[PDB]
Amino acid sequence: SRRRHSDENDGGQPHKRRKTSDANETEDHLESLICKVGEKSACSLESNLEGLAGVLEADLPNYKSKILRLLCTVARLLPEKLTIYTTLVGLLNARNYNFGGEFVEAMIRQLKESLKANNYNEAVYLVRFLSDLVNCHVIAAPSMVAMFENFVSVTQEEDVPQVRRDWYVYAFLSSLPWVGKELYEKKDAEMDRIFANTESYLKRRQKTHVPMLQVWTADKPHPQEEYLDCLWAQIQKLKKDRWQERHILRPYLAFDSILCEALQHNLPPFTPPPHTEDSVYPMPRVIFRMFDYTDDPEGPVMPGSHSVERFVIEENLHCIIKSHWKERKTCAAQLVSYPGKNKIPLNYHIVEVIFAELFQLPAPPHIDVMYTTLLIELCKLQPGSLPQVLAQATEMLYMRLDTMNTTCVDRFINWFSHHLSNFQFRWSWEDWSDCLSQDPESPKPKFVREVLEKCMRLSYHQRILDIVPPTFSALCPANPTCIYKYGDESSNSLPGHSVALCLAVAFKSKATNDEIFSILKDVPFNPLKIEVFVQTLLHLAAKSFSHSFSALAKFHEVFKTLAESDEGKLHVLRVMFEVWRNHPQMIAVLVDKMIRTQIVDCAAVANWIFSSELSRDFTRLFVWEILHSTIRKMNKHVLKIQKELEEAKEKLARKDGVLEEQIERLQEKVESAQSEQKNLFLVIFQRFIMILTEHLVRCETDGTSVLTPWYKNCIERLQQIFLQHHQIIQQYMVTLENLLFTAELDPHILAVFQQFCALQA
Amino acid sequence: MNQGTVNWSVDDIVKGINSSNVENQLQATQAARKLLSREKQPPIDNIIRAGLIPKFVSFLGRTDCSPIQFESAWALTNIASGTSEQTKAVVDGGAIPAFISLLASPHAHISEQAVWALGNIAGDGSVFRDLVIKYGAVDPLLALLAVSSLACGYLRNLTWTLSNLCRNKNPAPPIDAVEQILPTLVRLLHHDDPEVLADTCWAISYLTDGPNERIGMVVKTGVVPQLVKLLGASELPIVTPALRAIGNIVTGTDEQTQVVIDAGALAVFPSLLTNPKTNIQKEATWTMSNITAGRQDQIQQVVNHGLVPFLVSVLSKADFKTQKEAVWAVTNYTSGGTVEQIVYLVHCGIIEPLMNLLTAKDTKIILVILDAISNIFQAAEKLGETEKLSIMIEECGGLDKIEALQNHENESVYKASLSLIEKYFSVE
Amino acid sequence: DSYVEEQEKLLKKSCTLYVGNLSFYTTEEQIYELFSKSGDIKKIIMGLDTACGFCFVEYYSRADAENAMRYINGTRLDDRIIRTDWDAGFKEGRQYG
Repeated sequence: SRRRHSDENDGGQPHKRRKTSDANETEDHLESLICKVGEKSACSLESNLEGLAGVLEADLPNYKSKILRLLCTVARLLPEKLTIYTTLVGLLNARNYNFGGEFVEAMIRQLKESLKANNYNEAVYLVRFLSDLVNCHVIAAPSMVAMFENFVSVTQEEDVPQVRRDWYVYAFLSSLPWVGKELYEKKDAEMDRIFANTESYLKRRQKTHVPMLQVWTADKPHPQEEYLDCLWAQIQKLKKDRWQERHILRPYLAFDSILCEALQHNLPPFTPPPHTEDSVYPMPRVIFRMFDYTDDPEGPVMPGSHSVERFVIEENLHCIIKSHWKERKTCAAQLVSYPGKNKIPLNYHIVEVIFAELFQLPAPPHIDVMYTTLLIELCKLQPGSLPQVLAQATEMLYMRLDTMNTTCVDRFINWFSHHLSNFQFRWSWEDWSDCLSQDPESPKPKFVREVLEKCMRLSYHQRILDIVPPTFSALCPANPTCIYKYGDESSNSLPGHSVALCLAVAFKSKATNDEIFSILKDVPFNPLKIEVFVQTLLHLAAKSFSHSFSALAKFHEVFKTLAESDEGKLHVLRVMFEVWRNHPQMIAVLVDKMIRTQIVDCAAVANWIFSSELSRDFTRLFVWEILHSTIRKMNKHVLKIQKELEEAKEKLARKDGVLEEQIERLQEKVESAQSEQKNLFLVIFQRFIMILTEHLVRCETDGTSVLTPWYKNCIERLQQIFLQHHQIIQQYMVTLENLLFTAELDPHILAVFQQFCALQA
Repeated sequence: MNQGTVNWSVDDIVKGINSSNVENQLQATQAARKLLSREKQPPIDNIIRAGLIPKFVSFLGRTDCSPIQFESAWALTNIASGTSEQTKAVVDGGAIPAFISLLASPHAHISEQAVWALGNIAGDGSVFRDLVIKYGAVDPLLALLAVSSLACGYLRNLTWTLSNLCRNKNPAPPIDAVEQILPTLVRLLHHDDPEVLADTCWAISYLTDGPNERIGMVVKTGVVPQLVKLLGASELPIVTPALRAIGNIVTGTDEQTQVVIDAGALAVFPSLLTNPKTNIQKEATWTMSNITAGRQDQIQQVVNHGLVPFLVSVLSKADFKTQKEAVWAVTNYTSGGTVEQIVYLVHCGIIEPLMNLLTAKDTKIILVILDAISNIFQAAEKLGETEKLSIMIEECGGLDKIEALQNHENESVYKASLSLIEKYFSVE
Repeated sequence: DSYVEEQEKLLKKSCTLYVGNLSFYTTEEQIYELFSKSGDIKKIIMGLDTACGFCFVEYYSRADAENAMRYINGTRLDDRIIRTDWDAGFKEGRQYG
């Protein structure tokens, strides 16, 4: 009846398997091949692209998904290699139509994700990639013309920010140097139409942001143009030139035969993702410009300010730094090996793009110090030609100091002095003699003074006095000695003189807090008590930074007691400054320790910065360095408490009870931290508004000119608060608009708040 | 010099493995792995003879050095992928306890590799299977499969290794191990990957290949309807094992066979009986032959689903190996069937294709057919249609074939054919 | 990034750099000014036997110390090429050489 399977096998499946390949290893190898194509090779680029297209094609059956992944990534992460990868995709497309169609779908997909996650800067690379794929017979030009139509239509939405409209326009005009010719060849009537729309929009845009973002206000020798006005002139010059440009390298031109055989794909209609309350767009920009061909008469002719070559070159070099900024040797190497269709003065472009980055407003793309070490690496790499370009560039930045934005001037000062410290401080000071007979308050003599102060901080007083010509001695910094009020100046009649003597004797034999408190009771909130204590203590620790930190620590209890009140914190700072006014660096490090150990707080320091005692030094760099350092500590404190609260919640997913209570107490400390930060900004703005108003009202009443050196500095320091902390300050719109920067505010001051608003409007 | 780690001599591997510098070791280990995964004639014995296993086993534990765990895991996988002596060497190296430890690695590529190795080791047979289970391989393995979405490779590797813990007999896997494995198999049976499904079916087909207790643990799980659904899958790799499982299940009790009928098996059969893949035809008709050994009400469901004309076609037109199964199906049917059921079978044209196989060179099959004939004559007696059946058999040449069996070499065939001649073909 | 076992763990969370090849005359104040260019300094400890040609620099966050390893390391102060490395952390006694 019933029968088990016979020929008694269990089906004959393999009993064992030997591992003969590895998916990861293959995927890593593919990624390496894709990332490396275009690098130096014994074989030509074209040769390597055909080979690679062959290796990739043969791996499609098993790794297509991966290969697609890799090429999209290269598309958004390596824009400087654009035409290399579009060529590669073009080869794949010619061999495989489905792959191409599939790649294009993957690209539009990724584009939409980037846009939704507010990754607009990457999105532009993706868009440029789609554009160049038209040259590689992968995408039909009319479908590209059509997507750009929807882009420009963004200029049409109602109730959306200028920066949103702006981007879409930018991504479109941006692509034209790559695909301008093709799109205008196939659809010239319709391209003329979009240029009409686009143009009318540019004319309509507001330029409220421009003064906040220019590196120089002066129109000559080079205007610093708003980024879209400039790009539009470049495109318009490209159009007059029949869409011929002389720079971009296009490896696909060598595959004319293969690519003409292939079949194109159409892009689907594209709906720009609608603006939502959560969307964030790039800030507008002003094009940094300092060179023209006359600056390099011996070199190949420099492309003009209004050529698409200048735009592409600079774009690619910024992208090179973005890819390699963490590794300076590699970064320098990539910059110097940047290729092009025709010869260009590469050393001028590199130097110009680096300064474009360091001087960018609101902020450089990367930490300021990187630019210094990068330019040093480039000087070692190109020792025969790059240093002369950098010296020349320096002489040019100097000569144009007069309308340079304060924020940039600070960076120029910090860069130049740090650079010089790497080269024995060698510089031709007499070239800058013009500055010796100008008002000491004007930008040039001010810059020279601040530079020499910085150089002294990287060495020492006598060194600096020794390297400048005798005629610059007036601009040299003071000997950083401390001033002891109760020293050997026969002034026994000063109040607390004898208490100061007791204090000194007690410190020198090693005092305790209780002992110091005891002596201080003999003083007539007690300002005089603070004065004698601080004067004597700082004086006895004057030898070095760590002697001083040591004193602040040892007698921390006395500081915290004497400065419990707000007037106490203020008086400590005031007396500290009377002691160490000749030594700004010591002032900075002491203010830092006092805040970190709560002898004083951020509000006290803000008030102190704007106090009458600091008035003579108010336009000096060290003052603004201290203020910003104080703000940075407030900001970092808030972040730290936020981070701790986020991890307590994340960890919540007796042990429970204890954690919930800790969360509650953390939430309570965040609100307190955030309120302290808001106050600090509020105080800073209130003081700026009050002292700017005093100036403007006095000048207009008295019939004198508003625009003085003092004013240039004060208005731009206010500007500078907004530039460095805009993300934080945007949290305070309602308060600022209602209570500080109101409609009645003198327009000179209001304008700065408006310029700030114009960054994300 | 060598080029990187391609094609080192054993001697180089030995010197690099026996070095103080782990980077030397990591390169030698990789060199061994490349030798072991090469297309042609991996030198397994040479590597074993060079005393490398223990070192390889050490490396599995070098927690700190992620890369060398992987290269060694991959090496030992390829050694154990060979013959019984080669896998026993890996096992004697203490590799089992150490691969299980790796199942918990934070690096997915390493645990995945430990899964593959344990799979090769269990795949050797019942002893190493048991040996693997007893080291506690099961808990962690199943631990990896809780709450997709892992990578494909990874899932397939896990499923394949589980299917080896389910496989082989004498003895069958420990019952308790099976009961803990099964719930995972049930969920894997509902996954979407073709290869995971193929191997989950194999796994189940292994568990159902045993006595009524074993069959009943699979049945009680509720998987049969899903097995029956996979019989219709367009992928042959999945149909085959699903069909084998369903086939093993109906070798069980009538109640267990009822479960597969209840799940829709009979509606797929017409498709499997005419499947151009003859292995499928053969297995399906085998399966049917065990269904028709069931109760009269089950035979009736075979009838009501129109399966008989299909059995007659297979009896007539299929290759011999499939015809043998159909002979069994027909004879079981005639053995348990009611009179009306036999009548219908005769009406479907059973006699001729049945008598045609009396020339078979297979004496066992000849005895089964004569049994069927005897069964059908017993139905004929109750109906008084004995003569009509005789003439039916006579008219298609069936009597000539039964008489020829009088001179058959086999004594049983002679006795059974004589008995038929005597009772029904000797009119006075 | 190329400028950035139990010890391979410590270093990867460290915030302090050991700094060598310094001129014997380079001062704590100068180190403050140079090293602050990558972020805020918690403490500096000068190496002694008088001045010894090395120091420790401890930042408040790792990011700032990574930036010094990338951009201050390998530059030239008082004509000496500055050489920094990750340090497991200062311990008392380690400031003598």
